[PDB]
Amino acid sequence: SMVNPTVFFDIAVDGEPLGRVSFELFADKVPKTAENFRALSTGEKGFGYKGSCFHRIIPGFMCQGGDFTRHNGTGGKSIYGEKFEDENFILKHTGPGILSMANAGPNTNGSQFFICTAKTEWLDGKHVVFGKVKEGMNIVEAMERFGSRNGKTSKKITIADCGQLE
Amino acid sequence: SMTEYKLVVVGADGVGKSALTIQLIQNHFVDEYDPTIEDSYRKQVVIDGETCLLDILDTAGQEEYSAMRDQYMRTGEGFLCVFAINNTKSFEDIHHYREQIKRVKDSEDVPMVLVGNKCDLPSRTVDTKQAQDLARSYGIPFIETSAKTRQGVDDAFYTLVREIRKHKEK
Ligand SMILES: CCn1c(-c2cccnc2[C@H](C)OC)c2c3cc(ccc31)-c1cc(O)cc(c1)C[C@H](NC(=O)[C@H](C1CCCC1)N(C)C(C)=O)C(=O)N1CCC[C@H](N1)C(=O)OCC(C)(C)C2
Ligand SMILES: Nc1nc2c(ncn2[C@@H]2O[C@H](COP(=O)(O)OP(=O)(O)NP(=O)(O)O)[C@@H](O)[C@H]2O)c(=O)[nH]1
Ligand SMILES: [Cl-]
Ligand SMILES: [Mg+2]
Repeated sequence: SMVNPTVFFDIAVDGEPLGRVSFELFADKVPKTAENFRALSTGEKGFGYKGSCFHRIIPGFMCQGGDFTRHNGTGGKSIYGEKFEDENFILKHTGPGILSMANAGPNTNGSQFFICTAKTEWLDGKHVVFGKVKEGMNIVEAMERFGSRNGKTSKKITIADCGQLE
Repeated sequence: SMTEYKLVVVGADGVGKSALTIQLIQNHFVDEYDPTIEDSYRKQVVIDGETCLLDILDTAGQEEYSAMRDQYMRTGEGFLCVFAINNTKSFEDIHHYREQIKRVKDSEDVPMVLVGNKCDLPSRTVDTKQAQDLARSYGIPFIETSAKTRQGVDDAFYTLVREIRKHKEK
C-alpha cells in the first residue's frame, strides 16, 4: 500500500452503476502478475478490462471476468503476450475477496481473473493469487447475487470504468 | 406408456458435448464455444417404437471435483463418451472415463457409446479404425458424428438408449 498499487473497477448492471470495487495488487510478492492486472486496469497498453464482462458468476464461489478479446469466456491476453507463466504460488485462496488468475491449466495466464466469495483452497497451487478486494466487498456480494449455479448471469455485469488509484 | 433415461455426456474440453446436445434438443449448431459448467435438458422421443423421456446431463470437460463427477456417474444410466476426431489427446482421455464409470457404478458392463465428433473437419488425427478398435475392445458401439452437419447426432443418443435397454434385459 506504501508498496502495492490500488486499482478500481466501476461495476455496471445492464449499463447502470452498481458501485466501485477497489483491489490491492500484491506487487510486493507477485510483481509480474500484479503488474499485468494493473496495466490492464489502466488500459495504458491500448487494451484492457474497460467494457469487459463478468461472464461467469457462481454464488458461493466466485465472480469471474476479464475476457476482452473473444468476449465469450474463452479469451483474454496479457501485457506480455497472449499467455504468461504461473509466477508463484506464495499466496493461497484463503477467503472472500481474494483476487486470482483464471487459467486453462499450467502457464496459461492471460487476462481472465476471479474474485473469490468464499475460501477456495482446492485452487491453491493451480491459480496464482495476486491481490484482494480493498473496498467494495459489498459490491462484489451484490454482483454475486446476479449469478447462478451454472455461472450464467441474470443481467450483464460489466466493468464500466477502471483505473489506478494513487 | 413411456420410460425415462438418464443420459450423461462426458469428454474432454471442447470436443463438442454441448454442440451435440444442443443439436438434439434445439436442432441448431452452436458455432461459438460457450464452456459448460453444467446443464440439463429433457426431450420426449420415440426410439424403436417406444416413447421415452431423455434426461440429458451435459457435463463440463474438467475432471476435478471428483465428488460431483462421481455423483454424475452414480445417477447416470448411460454415458456418451465423446472425443473429437481432430484431437488425439481427447481420444486418449476416453479410457479414463470408462474406468471411472466402471468404478463408480461397480460394474464392468455399463451402457456407453463412443462418439467421435467433428467428422466434418479436414484436420483428422484419430483414424476411424483406431476408434472402432477401441470400441470393440470395450464391447460398445462407436458412432462418428458432426454437430455442425447433424450427421449421426440422433444415432448417437438413440444408440445409447438401445444400450441401456439391452443392459436392463440382462
Ligand atoms: C462439477 C461442476 N463444477 C463445479 C462445482 C464443484 C463443486 C460443487 N459445485 C460445482 C458447481 C456449482 O456445480 C454446478 C466447479 C466447476 C468448474 C468448471 C466446470 C464445472 C464445475 C470449469 C469449467 C471451465 O470451462 C473452466 C474452469 C472450470 C476453470 C476456469 N478456466 C477458464 O474459465 C478457462 C479460461 C480462462 C483462461 C482463458 C480460458 N477456460 C474457459 C477453460 C476451458 O479452461 C478458471 O480458471 N476458473 C477460476 C477458478 C474457478 C473456476 N473457473 C470455476 O468456474 O469454478 C466453478 C466452481 C468453483 C463452482 C467449481
Ligand atoms: N466443425 C465442428 N465444430 C464443432 C463440432 N462440435 C462442436 N464444435 C465446435 O467446437 C467448439 C466446442 O464445442 P462445445 O460443444 O462447446 O464443446 P464442449 O465439449 O461442450 N466443451 P466444454 O467441456 O467446455 O463444455 C465450439 O466452437 C463448437 O462450435 C462439430 O461437430 N464440428
Ligand atoms: Cl476449477
Ligand atoms: Mg459444453
